[PDB]
Amino acid sequence: VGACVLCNSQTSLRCGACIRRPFLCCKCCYDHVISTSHKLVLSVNPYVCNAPGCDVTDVTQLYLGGMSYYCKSHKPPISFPLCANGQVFGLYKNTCVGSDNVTDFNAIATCDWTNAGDYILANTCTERLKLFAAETLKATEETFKLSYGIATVREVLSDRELHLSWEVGKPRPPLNRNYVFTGYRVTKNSKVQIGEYTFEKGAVVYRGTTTYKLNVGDYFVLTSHTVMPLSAPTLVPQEHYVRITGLYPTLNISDEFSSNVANYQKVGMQKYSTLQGPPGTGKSHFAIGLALYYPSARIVYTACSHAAVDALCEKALKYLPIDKCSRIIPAVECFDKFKVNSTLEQYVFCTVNALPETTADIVVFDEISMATNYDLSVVNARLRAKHYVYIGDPAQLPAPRTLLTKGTLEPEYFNSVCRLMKTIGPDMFLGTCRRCPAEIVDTVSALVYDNKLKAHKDKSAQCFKMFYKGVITHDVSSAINRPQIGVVREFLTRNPAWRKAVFISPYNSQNAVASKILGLPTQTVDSSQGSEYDYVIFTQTTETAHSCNVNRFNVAITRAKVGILCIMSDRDLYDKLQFTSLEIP
Ligand SMILES: [Zn+2]
Ligand SMILES: [Zn+2]
Ligand SMILES: [Zn+2]
Repeated sequence: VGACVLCNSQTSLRCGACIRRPFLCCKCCYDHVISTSHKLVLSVNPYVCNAPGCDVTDVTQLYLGGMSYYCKSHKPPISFPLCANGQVFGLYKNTCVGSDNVTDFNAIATCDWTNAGDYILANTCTERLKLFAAETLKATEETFKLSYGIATVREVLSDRELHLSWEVGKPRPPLNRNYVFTGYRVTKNSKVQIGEYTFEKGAVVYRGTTTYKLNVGDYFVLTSHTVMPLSAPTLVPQEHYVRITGLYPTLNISDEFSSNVANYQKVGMQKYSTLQGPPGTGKSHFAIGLALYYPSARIVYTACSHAAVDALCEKALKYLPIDKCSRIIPAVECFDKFKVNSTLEQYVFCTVNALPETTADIVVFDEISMATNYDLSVVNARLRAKHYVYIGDPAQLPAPRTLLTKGTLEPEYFNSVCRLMKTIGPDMFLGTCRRCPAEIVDTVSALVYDNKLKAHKDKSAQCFKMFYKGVITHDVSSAINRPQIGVVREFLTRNPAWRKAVFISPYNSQNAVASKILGLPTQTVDSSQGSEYDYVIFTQTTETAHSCNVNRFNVAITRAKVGILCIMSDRDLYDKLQFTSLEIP
């Protein structure tokens, strides 16, 4: 028994075929079953033929006879079919409304999540259907990680490097840091965890959580976690106020935060507010400062990643009483300078999925482009606040959608919050970049921020761009462009100063070749989001939808404090770089 995800109508019927078993009222259960392949129907029992060794599970071919379900064949003299009168049989038959359309629910219940148009629906549908989609997608995502075969240690060539043997008759996952494994050791009658790991082509390169002397027989699987059903919406209902509510502003603020005094007051005058922070516009400065502006205010700082939550803690550690902070951790090595798991503490820094049920004066959700609607509904479920602030930049990278292959995902579709910022604008905007030379700012200002991003720094005169297609080899699930790494080898010799630079590319295999040949440190664009370096050497590697995505391109070039070389495959972005052009040697 539960609530029809379409009507809210009370009902005893869940679709069995749906991987998430939504409650469907007699009306909506029927409209669903007769318009799709989904025909299994669960109640206080499962609508299946109780007859001995009959296989009938379709509800359009079944009948209640006595108190037991039968198909045409086995039914007793006296029965009625489970499925007629535009309705499927179960409790609460007289309270049951229906819906004009069920089209969106069928699409969501049935889509394989490989087309972008799927995720577009999950983010424009009714809010109840945004929750059902969020679950159905996340459960599809965790199911797909099972389709992958087991990796097993066949030899230990060295430390940091291994020989893996793979389970037969199953696909092998990509070996980049978007695929985190879990290890296992072969015990008398079962198996025990031995840390989380990632792998990269060599033999394979493994970067484990802990260290060990892991030996042959030890194996690896992408550990999947049960997706709990969702209840809270992705956003609370918005309220706009005429005075600051529930918060007491400080009378003396420092000049370090004086620029955010207006925006912090806005936060006090609406239920939730959205802050776009472009690269190095000072989001965490904003987040921590809000505390000092509302000194008595209880604030729970959250993001999806440990990394994100830890950076909030690192800034907190500068400005806020340590004795007033606490980091929440469930039973990976994060920040460890705050008393651990003290929920009643004034400032609580915690990932989404480890949040405790609790209230708070303000909730700050950071790095909001990386959040799914699923995370969005967890935060609303776990934290009842007077005020919610969503901080991020819908021009930076979303969560990877492992299943997605047909179409690109536009920022207005990353989650409900980024939909808002792209369709009615963001409530607040950090509009001065402190990090990058002006050439890089001028470029992303135009590219993705409507000429509203302003450069604190001057031109560096150290931002260069080369058009060089080079040669694109492909391996198992990445790209390589050695001639582009070639160009950069040649550049470093004439420009030795740039031997301090980080190497950034949209591919881990490009990154691996580049480390061997240049011995620069490497980040993929995805792994660089959040970090800053003085000098950056970016090889686009390909002209793919991946390598040309304007959000990835935006994060790639905004890592530089001083100077950047961009070796470019794409004429389009090449032509949009406000950088000094260089000929090819
Ligand atoms: Zn219904
Ligand atoms: Zn279904
Ligand atoms: Zn039967």
